[PDB]
Amino acid sequence: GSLLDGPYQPTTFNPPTSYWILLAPTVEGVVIQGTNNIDRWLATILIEPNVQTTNRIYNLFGQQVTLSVENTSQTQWKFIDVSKTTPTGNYTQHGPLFSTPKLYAVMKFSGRIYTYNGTTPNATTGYYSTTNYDTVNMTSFCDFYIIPRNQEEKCTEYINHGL
Ligand SMILES: CO[C@]1(C(=O)O)C[C@H](O)[C@@H](NC(=O)CO)[C@H]([C@H](O)[C@H](O)CO)O1
Ligand code: NA
Repeated sequence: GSLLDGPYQPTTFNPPTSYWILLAPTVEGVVIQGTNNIDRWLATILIEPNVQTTNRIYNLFGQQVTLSVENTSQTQWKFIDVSKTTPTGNYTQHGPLFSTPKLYAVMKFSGRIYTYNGTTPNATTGYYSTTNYDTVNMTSFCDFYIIPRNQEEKCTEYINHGL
């Protein structure tokens, strides 16, 4: 794919703005985490199908965090954005994406971190307003690709329909 740079291996990096980071995880757990080290700690976790409400432990920024999660779906995996605004506070859950292809994407743009949400094949975007957004450093725990924003409809197509 001429619009799909990669695959790249799990790494810690400061993504450039206006680029979608297309994530291709395999198992349940932490997909990606990122922070500005001031007032936003954001991660995305992945939940396999058929998970009744339960406490699960996730390794987030080097510590054990217990979260109450669920995936009702039988056919779709669930991405959940988790976010805290202070180093010592609680994570809250936002912008879930129920996904058949098992693909996710994040982007730093216009004061925000954008992710996908909703239900494939009709997924939309949401965002998290982030102080000094372009400073956000990210660790991907899975293989990933890069797509420019000017080709967002293509990133959206990948999110909805897979590679
Ligand atoms: C308070 O405003 C916002 C934000 O502009 O950040 C609005 C945004 O739509 C929302 N996104 C979503 O819920 C999902 O995409 C986001 C979020 O709830 C918080 O940032 C989490 O701390 O809050
Ligand atoms: Na999301």
